[PDB]
Amino acid sequence: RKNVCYMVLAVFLSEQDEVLLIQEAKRECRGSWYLPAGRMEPGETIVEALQRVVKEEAGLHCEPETLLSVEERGPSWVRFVFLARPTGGILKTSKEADAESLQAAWYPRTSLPTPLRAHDILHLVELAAQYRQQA
Ligand SMILES: [Mg+2]
Ligand SMILES: [Mg+2]
Ligand SMILES: [Mg+2]
Ligand code: NA
Ligand code: NA
Ligand code: NA
Ligand code: NA
Repeated sequence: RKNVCYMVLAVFLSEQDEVLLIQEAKRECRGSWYLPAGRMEPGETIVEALQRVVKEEAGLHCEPETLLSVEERGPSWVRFVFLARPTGGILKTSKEADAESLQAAWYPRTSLPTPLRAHDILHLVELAAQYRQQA
């Protein structure tokens, strides 16, 4: 009966203006960088999906701070973009590379790694930055 695909994405922006990025393992974009992101699974809530994607791709525990945006990528494709804060876990290094990601790392918002999986994350980091400024 499902007719829509919910996706989740996490923006972490530290006090030092660094963003948490993950390095993709998927063949089509292997070695490229992106935000922690993934499709919701049957049985979980959107916040549970956020936490799972962050754990799997970056190794960290987290909590959502706010919903920064909801995007209608298509009539049946919706992406929820959260500002998130780390609450524990261990940052995933390349020692732990697997199918979910090759590693995760923090980069200055203004000095991002390359190549990026997609550039749609630029705007998202700016959203976080503005939110943090407004708050
Ligand atoms: Mg992030
Ligand atoms: Mg860390
Ligand atoms: Mg305001
Ligand atoms: Na939860
Ligand atoms: Na925790
Ligand atoms: Na792009
Ligand atoms: Na993409």
